[PDB]
Amino acid sequence: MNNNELTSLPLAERKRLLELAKAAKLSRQHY
Repeated sequence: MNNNELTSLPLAERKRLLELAKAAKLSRQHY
């Protein structure tokens, strides 16, 4: 049996980049 195949992919991070953008109320390109 296999598991968390989606975590082995980069799409999970592409999703998070947007998530962090909504969270980051200042959306400053800089950190």
